[PDB]
Amino acid sequence: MIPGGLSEAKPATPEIQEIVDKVKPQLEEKTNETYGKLEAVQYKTQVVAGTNYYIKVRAGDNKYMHLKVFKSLPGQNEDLVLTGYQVDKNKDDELTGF
Amino acid sequence: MIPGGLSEAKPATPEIQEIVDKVKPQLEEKTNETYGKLEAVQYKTQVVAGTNYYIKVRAGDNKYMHLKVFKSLPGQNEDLVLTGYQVDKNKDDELTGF
Repeated sequence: MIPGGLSEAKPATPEIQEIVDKVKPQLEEKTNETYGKLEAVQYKTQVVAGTNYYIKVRAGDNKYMHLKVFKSLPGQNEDLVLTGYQVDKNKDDELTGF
Repeated sequence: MIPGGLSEAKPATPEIQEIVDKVKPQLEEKTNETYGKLEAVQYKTQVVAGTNYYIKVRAGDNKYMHLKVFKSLPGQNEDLVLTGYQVDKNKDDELTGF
């Protein structure tokens, strides 16, 4: 529906305490100051989306094609670009990040 | 709310037939192979995801720091890049478009 939404805010995780532990040297140079005790507090997560397109197409009873087109901006059909494409495999071929 | 996965399979939309019609010459040039008639059949859509992070973590002497870290691919410690940070402000500072 809506790409780019914040997840639940967790008050501290083992990964969040690891993020501060990696960011303390870079933050210390940019702040001109030493931070005291670094303890995990509360993080959220935003997921960005894009749109990849996978098509099944009938060549005759002997052949059947898959197609793969990347799109960026909606409202322009000419922005469709072929980035992947599968062969003569049947309609039984499931379109699965091929 | 919803897991990733391909969208609904439409058995030959007017967009599906237009995508294969435009990719019929490009498929035959890239494979060097001649295909008979390509008619629309069933396509599915594909959702890519990217993950930005918004963290709070109290590293002050008496203070609280809050920073967001953008990452590309998971399983890489060098992929975790600090792009945005907050200082000595408390848990009241919400990580918002940042």
